[PDB]
Amino acid sequence: NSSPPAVPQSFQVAHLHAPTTKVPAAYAAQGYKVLVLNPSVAATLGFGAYMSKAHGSPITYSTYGKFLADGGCSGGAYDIIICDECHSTDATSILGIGTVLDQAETAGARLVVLATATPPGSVTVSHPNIEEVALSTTGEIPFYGKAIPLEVIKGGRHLIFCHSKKKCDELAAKLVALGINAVAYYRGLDVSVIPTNGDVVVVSTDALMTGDFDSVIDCNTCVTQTVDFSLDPTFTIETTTLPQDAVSRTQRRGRTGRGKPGIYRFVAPGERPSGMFDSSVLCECYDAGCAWYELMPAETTVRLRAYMNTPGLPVCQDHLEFWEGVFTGLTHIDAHFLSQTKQSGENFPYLVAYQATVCARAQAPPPSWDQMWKCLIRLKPTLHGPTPLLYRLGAVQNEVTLTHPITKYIMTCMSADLEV
Amino acid sequence: FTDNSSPPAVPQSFQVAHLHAPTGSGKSTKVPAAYAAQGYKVLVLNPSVAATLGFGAYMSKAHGVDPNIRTGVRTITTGSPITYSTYGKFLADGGCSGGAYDIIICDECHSTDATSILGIGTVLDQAETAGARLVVLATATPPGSVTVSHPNIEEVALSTTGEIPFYGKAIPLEVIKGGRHLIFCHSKKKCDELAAKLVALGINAVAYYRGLDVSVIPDVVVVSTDALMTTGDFDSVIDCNTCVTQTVDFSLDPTFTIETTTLPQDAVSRTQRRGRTGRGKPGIYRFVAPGERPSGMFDSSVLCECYDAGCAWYELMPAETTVRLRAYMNTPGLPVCQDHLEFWEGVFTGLTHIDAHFLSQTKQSGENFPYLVAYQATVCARAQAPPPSWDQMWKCLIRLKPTLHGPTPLLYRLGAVQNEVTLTHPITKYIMTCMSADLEV
Ligand SMILES: C#Cc1cccc(Cn2cc(CC(=O)O)c3ccccc32)c1
Ligand SMILES: [Ca+2]
Ligand SMILES: [Ca+2]
Repeated sequence: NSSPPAVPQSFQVAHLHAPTTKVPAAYAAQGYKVLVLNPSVAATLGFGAYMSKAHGSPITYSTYGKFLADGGCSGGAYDIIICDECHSTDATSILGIGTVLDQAETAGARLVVLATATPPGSVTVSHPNIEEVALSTTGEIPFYGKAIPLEVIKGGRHLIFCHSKKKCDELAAKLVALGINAVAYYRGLDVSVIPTNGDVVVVSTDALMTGDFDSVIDCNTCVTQTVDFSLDPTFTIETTTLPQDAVSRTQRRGRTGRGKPGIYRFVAPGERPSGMFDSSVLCECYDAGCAWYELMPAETTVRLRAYMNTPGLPVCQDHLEFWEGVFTGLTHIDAHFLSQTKQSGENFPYLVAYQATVCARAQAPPPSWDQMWKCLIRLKPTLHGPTPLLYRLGAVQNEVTLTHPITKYIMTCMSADLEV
Repeated sequence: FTDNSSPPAVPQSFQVAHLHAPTGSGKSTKVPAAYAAQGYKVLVLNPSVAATLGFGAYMSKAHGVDPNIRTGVRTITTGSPITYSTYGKFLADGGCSGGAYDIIICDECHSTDATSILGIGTVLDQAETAGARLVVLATATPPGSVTVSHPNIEEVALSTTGEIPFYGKAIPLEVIKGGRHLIFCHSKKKCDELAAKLVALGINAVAYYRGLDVSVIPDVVVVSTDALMTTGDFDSVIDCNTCVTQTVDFSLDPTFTIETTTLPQDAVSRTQRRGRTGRGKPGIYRFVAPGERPSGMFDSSVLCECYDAGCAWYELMPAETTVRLRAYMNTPGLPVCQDHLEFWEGVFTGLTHIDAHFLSQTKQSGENFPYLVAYQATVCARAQAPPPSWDQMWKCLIRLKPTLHGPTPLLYRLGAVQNEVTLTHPITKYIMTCMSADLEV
């Protein structure tokens, strides 16, 4: 829907399909208490005040993460809850939105607005300020099957997106050897980008989020987390390289043509339509419900079910029964290990710590000694033998045994809860 | 590349045009007729054999125009300026033969079966050289499309309250007897669980999947997969909203696996299942899930199939297939996939000296990857080793008795593997090297 919903007389959930702050102000004029939720409340530009800044109330600005950590809706705090950027498919956004949908009516809200500039099926649209030119096979620098001519990046400031750190390092090196002032950027860095202007080409992943560029060169692919039901013995959380989607393409292209005209150069003309996410995100939600939010798996199900019963939101395979059953069987986790995996910012702190629990309780070693398995560096009492492998969270370098009862439990959940 | 809601005028020099229009608006009939009327010769390409034959028959009856009809099974030549062909038959004919057509309409250009992708890629690569003035990429559902409401169809979410356990939800008995009803499941099997557990009921209901053809009453409830094509009166449709699709897994055990996966349905699927009601008589649509994948992506396994058919049916060197597929991928406004052209070209280029007779058989069998099947069977026979299983797939080896000594030299996984295997065959190692060479991160 193109325009802001009128407040209904009984509770309803509406959609606001915006174009690319004013809408909350309106409801607040009508005397309504408004909660706005975003992934983050830092300024969109990356520069500016926080959205939560006072004197700029009947309008509260928070995040899905804080909302979840606060425990959801309070029993009568708001009339209207705005779930902004409701296309976001990170775990926190999905669980937080699911929670709003499940709780808002009971907490006495009259309206939930699911707002986004990018609803399901959206595609990138032409930008008036940005000329788009396909890469050809001609040029000195090989780039994902096409080529970059040295001329279009010699002099000026340019941004090149690659899908991985390695390709970034690799590409930067070839440019440096041809005289280009090339800086590689990825997570684990900052500052190395020459701000003074002066010629540069930044070769980056999507870690970058401030200065401005004459052109953007896009590989048009991105790395994503996926779950594989691989039966070796159970499932695997891994990464796939996929074609980018419309938000990614729009976001990357958007680093140029701010003010002055810009150029966007691409490897592929197309994108994935926005609007699906992977079952591994569901797994993340249950993990986070158990590790962070003191949510029983069934309480997590209720919130996620509310999500999936709601039309116009990103879609995913219905694996709630499966994942709820998996985490239900993961009992007697070692509390110390969980603290440690939480503390270190592991992706699946509950799963990592639970695998650790099973290792230590059977005095067996981790699937590896990658720093994921850090909490177990009691390496010598442990070292003895095959790993009781529950599931694959990374590459395995130890000998394994597939016979632990938890392993059989998960396999049984797989055969029973996953559709044929 | 130009975007159109109506038939683009024939330009003076070559042009690729996109036609996004309701498919009742005679994309396949009114549009080529209007071009013919202007003096052009027009080729109309469709994925379906039945559709191609059906446009010919509609033009004859409704307009007394007898088009040329070209399909695998059946070829008719009247000399009409209108030709209807399947993409597959178009490819068998060598693609664009010089000077034959002024206008080529790639109808249902959203289609992602192999014949459409290789066929459209071939048109985009060859048309201008062959003297065509215009290529029209025609679909009702371009990339990114979502289902829109149907004026004649009321849509009602299924609740969990009901006598009928249906994909985590419930069908209340009251909404399906009497009247005429169609129910979509995703596999053969649960077309039964639903069917059987349905005359503890009252029925007239029966389950169609692949092997049946027509048992349908024209008071009923039909429970079927997608194989029932778009017949006979329904007051309602009820949709499990999931589908089975083919995918490739780079499983490194030793190489890759062709397998299937259950996914949320996409929009072309939803619209189409829903479409079998509200055909004049207003209909009700009941769904398990309010959501759908937007249309416009396909799996790398379809690329594999293109190269496979290129070698098996169309005598295309893998490098030739690549050129056609590259033209598809370089063209804006089409379904996208992972860029695995180098990898699959590489794979098939290494597969030499296939047993011609094994290939003949897998082709006549209608197996899915006749080339890959016949090739695995080729290396089995030459190593005197048995097939990966004794599935119907491997029946060209059905004079087994000498070729059983030990392990299967496994090149790739096309199904379940029941025999013991070895992983050291040079062709296996070759594929493994191509994986390192051409697949990312
Ligand atoms: C790409 C591709 C591909 C995939 C499967 C089967 C086929 C074979 N195939 C299909 C058709 C379509 C048809 O039967 O008309 C065809 C026509 C002539 C020769 C071969 C034909 C091609
Ligand atoms: Ca798999
Ligand atoms: Ca796998």
